[PDB]
Amino acid sequence: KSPNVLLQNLCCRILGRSEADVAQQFQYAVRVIGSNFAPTVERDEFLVAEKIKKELIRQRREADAALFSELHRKLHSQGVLKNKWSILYLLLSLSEDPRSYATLFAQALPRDAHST
Amino acid sequence: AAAAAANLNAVRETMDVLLEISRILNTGLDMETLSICVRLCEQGINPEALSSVIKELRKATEALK
Amino acid sequence: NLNAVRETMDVLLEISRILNTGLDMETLSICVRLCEQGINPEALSSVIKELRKATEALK
Amino acid sequence: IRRYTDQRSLDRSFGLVGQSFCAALHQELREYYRLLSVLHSQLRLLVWTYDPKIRLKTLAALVDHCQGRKGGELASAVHAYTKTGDPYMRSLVQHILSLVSHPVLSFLYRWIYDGELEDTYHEFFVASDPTVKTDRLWHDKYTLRKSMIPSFMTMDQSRKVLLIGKSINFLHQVCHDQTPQGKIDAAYFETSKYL
Amino acid sequence: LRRLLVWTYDPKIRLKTLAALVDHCQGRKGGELASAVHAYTKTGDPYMRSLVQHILSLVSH
Amino acid sequence: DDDIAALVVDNGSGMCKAGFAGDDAPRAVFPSIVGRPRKDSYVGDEAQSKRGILTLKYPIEHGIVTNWDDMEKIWHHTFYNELRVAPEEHPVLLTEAPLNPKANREKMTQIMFETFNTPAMYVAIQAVLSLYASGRTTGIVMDSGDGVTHTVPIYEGYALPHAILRLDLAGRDLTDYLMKILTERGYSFTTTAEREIVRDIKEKLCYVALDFEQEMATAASSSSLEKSYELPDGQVITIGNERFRCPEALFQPSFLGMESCGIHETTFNSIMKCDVDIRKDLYANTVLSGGTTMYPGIADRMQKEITALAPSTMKIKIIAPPERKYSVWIGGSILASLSTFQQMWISKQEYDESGPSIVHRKCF
Amino acid sequence: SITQLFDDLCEALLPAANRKRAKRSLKKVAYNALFTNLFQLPARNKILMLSFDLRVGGLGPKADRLEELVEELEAVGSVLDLLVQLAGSGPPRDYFLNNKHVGRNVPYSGYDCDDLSVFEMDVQSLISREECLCHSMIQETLQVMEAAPGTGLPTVGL
Amino acid sequence: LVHRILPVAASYSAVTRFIEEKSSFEYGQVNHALAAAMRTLVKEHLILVSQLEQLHRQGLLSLQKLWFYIQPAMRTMDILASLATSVDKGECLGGSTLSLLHDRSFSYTGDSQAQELCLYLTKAASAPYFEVLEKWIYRGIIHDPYSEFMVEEHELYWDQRYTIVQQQIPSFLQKMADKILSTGKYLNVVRECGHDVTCPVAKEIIYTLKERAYVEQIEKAFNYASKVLLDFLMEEKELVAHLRSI
Amino acid sequence: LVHRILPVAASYSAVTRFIEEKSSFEYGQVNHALAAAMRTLVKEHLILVSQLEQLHRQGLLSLQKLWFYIQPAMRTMDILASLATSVDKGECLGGSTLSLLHDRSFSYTGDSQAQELCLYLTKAASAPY
Amino acid sequence: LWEAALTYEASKRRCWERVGCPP
Repeated sequence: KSPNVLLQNLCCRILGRSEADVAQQFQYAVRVIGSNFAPTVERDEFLVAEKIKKELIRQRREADAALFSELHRKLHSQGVLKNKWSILYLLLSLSEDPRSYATLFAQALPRDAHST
Repeated sequence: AAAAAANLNAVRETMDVLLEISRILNTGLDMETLSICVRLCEQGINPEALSSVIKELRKATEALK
Repeated sequence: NLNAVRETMDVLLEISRILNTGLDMETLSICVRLCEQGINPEALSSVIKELRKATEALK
Repeated sequence: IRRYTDQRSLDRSFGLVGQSFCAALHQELREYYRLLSVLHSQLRLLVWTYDPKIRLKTLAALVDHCQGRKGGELASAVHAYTKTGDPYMRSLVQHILSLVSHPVLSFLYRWIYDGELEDTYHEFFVASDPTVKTDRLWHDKYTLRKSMIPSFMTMDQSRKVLLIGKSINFLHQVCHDQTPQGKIDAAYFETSKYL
Repeated sequence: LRRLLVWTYDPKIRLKTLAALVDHCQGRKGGELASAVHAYTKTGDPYMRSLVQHILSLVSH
Repeated sequence: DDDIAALVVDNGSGMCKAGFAGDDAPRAVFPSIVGRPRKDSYVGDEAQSKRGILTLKYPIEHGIVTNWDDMEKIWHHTFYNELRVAPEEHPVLLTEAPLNPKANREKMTQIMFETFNTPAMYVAIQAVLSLYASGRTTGIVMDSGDGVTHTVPIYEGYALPHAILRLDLAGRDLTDYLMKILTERGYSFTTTAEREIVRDIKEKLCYVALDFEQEMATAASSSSLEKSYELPDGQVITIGNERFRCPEALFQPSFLGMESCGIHETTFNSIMKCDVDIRKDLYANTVLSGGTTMYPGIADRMQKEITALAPSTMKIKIIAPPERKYSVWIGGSILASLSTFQQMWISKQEYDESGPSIVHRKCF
Repeated sequence: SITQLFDDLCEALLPAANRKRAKRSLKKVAYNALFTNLFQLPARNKILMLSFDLRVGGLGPKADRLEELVEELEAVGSVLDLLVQLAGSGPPRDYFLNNKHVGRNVPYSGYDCDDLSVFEMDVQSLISREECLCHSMIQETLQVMEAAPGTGLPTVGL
Repeated sequence: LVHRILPVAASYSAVTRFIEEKSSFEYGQVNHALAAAMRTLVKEHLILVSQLEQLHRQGLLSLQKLWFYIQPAMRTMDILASLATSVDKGECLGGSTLSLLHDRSFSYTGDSQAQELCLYLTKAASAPYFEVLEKWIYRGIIHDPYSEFMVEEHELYWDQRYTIVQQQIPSFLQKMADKILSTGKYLNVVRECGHDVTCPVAKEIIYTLKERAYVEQIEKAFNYASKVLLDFLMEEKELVAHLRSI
Repeated sequence: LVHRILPVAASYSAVTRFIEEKSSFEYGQVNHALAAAMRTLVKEHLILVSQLEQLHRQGLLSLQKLWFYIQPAMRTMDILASLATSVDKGECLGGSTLSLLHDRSFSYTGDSQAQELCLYLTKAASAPY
Repeated sequence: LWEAALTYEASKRRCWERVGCPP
């Protein structure tokens, strides 16, 4: 598939409507995703790994934090996920709890100190 | 063929391991929506853009609920 | 209507110039004047690409 | 050609039309330097240089003949070379004629409607008359200078427009109407109804 | 880039402006500092003016 | 053509049109007349001048052949005099009316192959060829000639015979109602030339209506629909009230006195009895036809009645050209010129192995 | 007259060569290809799919300009379906590319030089265009210094 | 062999003395495109000499091979040095030149080699002339500053304002020379009365041999010009009532 | 040949001193932004010099190519140098300097190259005024 | 395409002679 109709499928998934009932949200999606396509910051899978760890310590789950580390082992045993950093950074950003500073935690380096 | 169905095995496994990772972090995406997002992530795409659009669209299906 | 469709044709020129459409300026004026009578544009996409092949066959 | 187009670019008595004549000639000589780059890299060849011997012939024609002319005497000396039947020369002139016509048609927009031109050298047919406070301005403040009439206007064309250019400005400055052939006929109708 | 002289033209205007307030201000404590950096918001250079109206918004917290 | 050159003959009701394939105009057009002694069997000027000892007969009447000898006479005199070419190097395309019986068609191919001896031939419906000139391969055609009239559906190279609607109303009924409304007003008719000049007056000067209510409502308050005609024969007739009601007879059929259906109910009944799945695909481009366009203004009515007929989930994409009168002709001319169209042509070999009757099967 | 607008369409595409028998044959190809396809809001979405293909290669506000005009055209839909059919017909400067040396608002962004590397290609495209112009000038003259008579000359046919 | 190759060098020398003498406006504004299409054949000649230069640099050209290569263009360039040295002798303008160039599309009927070159030369010299013919036929003015058209305008009306100059008529318009003047005069006189000057047919006219698009267009304008004038007379400022009052 | 090239260099050498000096507090509030909006036209001059020298490193540049390249600059930089020295020569700061430019904005309005520099510079320079 | 094909079926028997997720 071309990427644009894949963004179209995504906007048909979250919303219950089709793309004959809305064209502003999908145009907003093509506005933001386009010209900011394909990662330009640090993309090691270790950096995002230490932040889902940070989250499961804060939820007081030590069994799930070590269950994850074996789910993290299986991704490395197979090795079929092409961008291991991105889809986990995405799932980390959409996290919510089941139930002062924070910029001194790990942040992906921006890479404007290097011409890329 | 066969080894391309063994590749289908190594993708059907990973699609369940991420499904465990999705529920322990309790993201709102079910397996169908996550299926669009993993194909997007294969092509190379900024999660800092995508999470903003998902947090935008989820803010418009609870505003038009 | 021809005052409005003359301006709607000049604004339709810009979006085909930055999209670099193969159609030139004069054929856009013919095809909008044809489309306003009412013709399926999905049939127009098949005539033009083969009519342009057949004129080069003379050359 | 280099001598003529360089001296007349610092001449301030050559007008705002001659500073456009010159601009056309500068842009043509840059493409002659393009040739001299390509030829220099390859280093009698009579054949190569006969095709510029015709282009240079026509350029020397336009430059040497139009010496000592400015205004609509220069928009009617370069509009003396699309009256012809040599289709190689008519196209060569139609990158110089377009440039020289634009200040002239700029002045004819400030003298078909609101506006005025006053400078030391008028490149237009109006000769405005400074320091006229009397009512004798009906045609006696804006004289029709026949020598700066360009070649695409006849006697009826250059005299109708001063009948439209005088009037509207007159309305503003006497009647207290004040404001801060494709075109000529409509403006004729309009300013006559205003008057 | 002809010794990168095209690329050392956007600063040394920033650096110059941040080399004048770092010279003009001396022993300025309190409102006498917000009346000696507010003589640089009167600059007619719109590049400089919006940089020091940014510095002063940081300063007077 | 490319291999063996085709020829196209459209025998209309008001005129005969003949010509060569790949010719925009017809090579020769002459009036529809066939002589007999009351000189003999002429098509053209002499037969029209000598109607004092010649019998005026027309070959095609309604879409049916009134006299078979008459049809052979106009066909023979058309091929030998207003073409003058050997038939052995030129196959000919013949024309017919829609929904023509199979026995007529078998006899037509048989008479052209034996009493005239063609190498190969074709017999064509007129309305489908008219549609082929407008570029589409599907559409509903409202065909009203000078004596022949049908509303024919056709979709993708095939017409449903159950839904081809044959229509009484034509140019025949037009001149009948012309003379009827003129004697009803009070006007003498005594000869052929008065019929001809009244038909010419409807062709040139007559307004073709759009409603009966609307133009009569504007004319009853003040007659601004009057058009002056000052004749040189010595006659002064001028009435604007009669000329907008004269072509009104298709709007409501009882204006003529005719039992048969009106035009809007005919196109309704044809699209209703044509397929449901093809209906919107038919409406994706509807086509104009009919020799009744000699005063333009029936075209607006055709677009208007087809807007009202079909359901508007789309702006009407109807093709409305001024090629409407000769659409049959140019259709035959453009199709027969092509080399691939020789695969739809019938040869002598097929006539010999399967009889003539396969003309009812191969083409319809 | 729709039947003539197809005859005018084959006139623009027919250049100098006849041109009155070619016009009749191209009038046929216009109709003959109309029924080949028949035998064998998602209107503005067709633009956004090309607006995506703009934004990936840079040139962001240009694509934002393309969407302002389809916004006023939908405030005519049959025209755009022909415009999207081709996106290329090509070969077989600005101060507002980067505002870092002038402007009003400028928080100090240090250096990247990735902006400068897509500013060096803004330069390198000019050096590749004004060189290929001169490559079609030396081609035009080496095709006349070298050949044998009879390649494309009409006077050798006399 | 040198004297076999040399008559080519003489038959380019009297081809350039046409180009640099019929680029003069005084010598003709119809002879400009006549000598602008004697410029294209000079380009073909120069291409021939240039191909020979590559052959010569690598030692592959000599007098025998040169003589083979220049032989198709020996007769072809002799035709130009015939028209050039007769058009130059005596001032030839407008239609008289185009008559001298419709006499060399009939002086050859055997090979047809020089007839086609003259056909191109006279179809290229008809291009400035046919624009003035697009003026006088479809309007009631003539605009030609060099005034070498077949109809001369006079500054002094029904037979004096326009007169056919009979030394300026071309041979393929000789049968239609009167119709041209008539068609223009009919529109010019109704143009004096305000009214429309424009003929609806006003397309570009083209010369063809043994076909026509120039025997037809004057008649397609005659059958508008002499009709609009009559209808103007008959229903505006009546000729029907005026004859009866006489 | 090099005598012919010297004027664009002379018309650059007298603009940069202006841009340094007339951006002080001692020179108006139009002159500030006037010299600061002549930095956007020093962009072009720096880029051209850099892009030519880098081709010269690779043997891909000679003097004939330079002399062919630089013809539009020889006009535009001359106009900007004249503007700098014309503001310099009189003691004008302010509305007097905006009348001197208002004269220049008509002295080219038909050339449509030597207008555009002034037509951008005038609207840029009088932001504080 | 890949998650369309992902929903394929496989046998209940697991190999005692292949290791590495035998299907």
